[PDB]
Amino acid sequence: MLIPRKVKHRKQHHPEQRGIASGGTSVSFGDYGIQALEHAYITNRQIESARIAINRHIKRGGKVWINIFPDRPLTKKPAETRMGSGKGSPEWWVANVKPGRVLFELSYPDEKTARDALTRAIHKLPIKARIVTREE
Amino acid sequence: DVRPKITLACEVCKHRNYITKKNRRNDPDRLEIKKFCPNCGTHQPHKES
Amino acid sequence: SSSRNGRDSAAQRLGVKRFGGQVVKAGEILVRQRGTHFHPGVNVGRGGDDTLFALAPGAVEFGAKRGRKTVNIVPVARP
Amino acid sequence: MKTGIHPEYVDTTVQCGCGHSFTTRSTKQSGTIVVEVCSQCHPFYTGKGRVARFEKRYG
Amino acid sequence: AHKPVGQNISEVRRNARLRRHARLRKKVAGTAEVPRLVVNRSARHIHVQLVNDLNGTTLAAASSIEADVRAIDGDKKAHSVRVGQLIAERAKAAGVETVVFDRGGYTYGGRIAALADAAREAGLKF
Amino acid sequence: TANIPNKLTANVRTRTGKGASRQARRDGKVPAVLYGHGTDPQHLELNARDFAAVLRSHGTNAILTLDIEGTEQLALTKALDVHPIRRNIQHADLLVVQRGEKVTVEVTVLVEGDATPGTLVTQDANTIEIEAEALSIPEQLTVSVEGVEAGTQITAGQISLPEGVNLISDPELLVVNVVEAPSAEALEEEGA
RNA sequence: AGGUAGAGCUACUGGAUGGCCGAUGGGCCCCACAGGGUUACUGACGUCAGCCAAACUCCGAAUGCCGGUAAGUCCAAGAGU
RNA sequence: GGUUCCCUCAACCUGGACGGCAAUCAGGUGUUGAGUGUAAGUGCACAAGGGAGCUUGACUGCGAGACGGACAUGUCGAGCAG
RNA sequence: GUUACGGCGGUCCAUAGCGGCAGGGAAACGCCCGGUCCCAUCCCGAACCCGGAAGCUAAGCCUGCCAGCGCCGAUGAUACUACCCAUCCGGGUGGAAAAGUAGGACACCGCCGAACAC
Ligand SMILES: [Zn+2]
Repeated sequence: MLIPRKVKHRKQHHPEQRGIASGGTSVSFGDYGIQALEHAYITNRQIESARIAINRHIKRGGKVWINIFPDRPLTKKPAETRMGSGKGSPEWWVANVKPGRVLFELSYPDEKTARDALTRAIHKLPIKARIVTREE
Repeated sequence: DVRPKITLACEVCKHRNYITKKNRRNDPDRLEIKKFCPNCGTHQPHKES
Repeated sequence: SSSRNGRDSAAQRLGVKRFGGQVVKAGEILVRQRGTHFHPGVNVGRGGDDTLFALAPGAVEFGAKRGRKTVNIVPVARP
Repeated sequence: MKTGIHPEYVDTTVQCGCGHSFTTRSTKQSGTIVVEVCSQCHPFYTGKGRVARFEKRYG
Repeated sequence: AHKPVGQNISEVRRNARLRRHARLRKKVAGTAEVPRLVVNRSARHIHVQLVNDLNGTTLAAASSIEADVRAIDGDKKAHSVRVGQLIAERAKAAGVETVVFDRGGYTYGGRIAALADAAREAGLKF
Repeated sequence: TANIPNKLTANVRTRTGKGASRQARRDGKVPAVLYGHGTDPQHLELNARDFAAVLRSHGTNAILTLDIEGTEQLALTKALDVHPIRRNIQHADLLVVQRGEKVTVEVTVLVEGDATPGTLVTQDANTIEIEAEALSIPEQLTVSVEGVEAGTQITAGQISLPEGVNLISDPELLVVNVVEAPSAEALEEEGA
């Protein structure tokens, strides 16, 4: 699972979920990609579950790129306690995704398997998404 | 007290004019310094008490 | 469990007291600041804690001199 | 050049066993000194009692 | 070909003097009532000016380039005294009574001090 | 390469802003700007469906011929503003050109051919810069990967260019990278 | 006069994806030491492309606030001090 | 601490007995990435940073005009005389 | 009045900087010669200071041309936003960026002084 080596500040405010993506909205490395259509926090566990779904489908050949990193932490206070007395300890790492952002990428010789492999991964993410190509 | 309070008295009229602090480990001796004395009306040598 | 935070200090009310165009007397405080974000100009002096005060009556004017922000006092003319 | 801090400096004279002589200034108080090898004497520059005993007892 | 590697001594000397002349000017400045006396010293001559910094204009000026100063039979210090007296004549003619000495970024003493002391007894007070 | 310029009708806008541009797009139009060596920009409007037809077939760097209320002008497409989501054309920068003039243009490179079966072809640089005549810009550039073996770098200096076309970008751009096809064990260690 | 919204990063402090070149290292052979390559290898610095931040900023609004000025309301706001 | 005068770092490259990544020497690039007694912030290369000579204003009587403020507190200050 | 000339200053202090090529020594600005005298080195006449004029424009400085690196930078469009419509989408009036593009740019101005001329 993707985890940053270190962060200056361990307890942070929630990332804002307004607006569309400014950068990262085009496919740069591979030939096919997955473009988001909704706001969400993509946890580092849904990325691992979504890039193993691509690996199983294409088997041997091809390359996969992950363009988003789970940097920003979210806290969770101990169970069954009243409100107050501090802020909870961090538990999971998320990535702030806005509509238009391209999440994954793939290079594979044939198209039918490539579009099927990327569909297997949209079903693991908590948002709607679509498959985009390098062409205009 | 490392830095105790000390009082500087004029040599001539012996009036106590000023009070300050000095480190008694760095400066084990009585501080000697020239300061203005209102009674004498001029700058006179002052010494710690 | 508890929190080890919870301290703070009183707000020091810094900022600019007289803005551009205001007519001031002599010795009147213009800017309260920590460093020299603004530098003294003509007829303006710097206090002990980097306060800027007027050295002569006039109207405040902000300028720049070699990339340095300065505060100047211009002598409004008698009727 | 400060006055009372530098070592006392003397015009000297250098003599070598080959007859080559100099005239330089050094810190030697005598004003002269003898050297057993100089620029002209040394084989490395020119390219050319223990060893005297080899030719003495044996020859 | 040829290509110099470092900085000449003249280049180092020039920037170092202007470095320590702008440090001087953070205090002294010229006014119409109290103009600034600026001195430029070289290995051959010495120049003075009387500058009003509000307008950036020169009030009076004297120099050793003049033929009268060249007639002096003394050494360089003798030329400074002549120049120092010629600036008190022209400044007081223009209506100037008090000045401030801008030593130009040179050490005060020798040719600079001889010029100042010659202009002090000649009428200019500073 | 000689390209017959595409004729497009342009109207000079009466009102500009963000309220007038949104209304223009609601009527199947696109705002445009015509600057260049004329040195006085013209604010135009273009048909949305006719502009998209020209870009679809003749590429992004299409040469145009605008009829600005009875005056003929030769123009070149310089830039486009495309919505990330709705995938529109929100704007278009147009540069005036004349025949016999050299312009700097980015054209696309295509990878055709099948290499050794145990290799994966990865294209690093999508486009490269050239310097061609105003009416002689190639629509696309092609490279061939046929029998290319193992790890080779196909560089931007080895692209075959037509006559009158000069490479502008440095000749050390890695355009196409052919490498050994990753195995199943090499897939599971990439991105963990 | 700011430094938020936005945006930007070879403009600083940190996070961080994929290429290219490659000192350092596991080493193997250079018979032992110095002695060059060798390797699905470990890869600093650099460089090409795409990114992120309340306690990042080369930048940077709209409003709000301070002052001047010309009017408006003016048998009233039933104002301000 | 006061004043007067002078100076420019950190990092990297190259050459040097012990000596190496790093001690002291030398040449070059280097505009602030070093440093500022002590946290952080605003500043400081014009230096507020580095070095040296003299010295006690780390004063006496005062203080126009202001900042901030429930009140009591708190803060800045040109200038006059000894 | 002219000048490939010397100083003192400016400008919302790089449109002025870095780098490259080619040129100048009339007076000045410099390197340069020397340490007897005022003065100086935490050692060193290298630097500060003084007394000079054998040599040279090789450097500093000055002049002309280059858009490679830095720097400035529109119009239009977008992000954002005050107020107002809008029953969970969104829109109207006003303001309006950052980035990018066309381009600009190898500074401009003021006061003294020199040599030549009048
Ligand atoms: Zn007394």
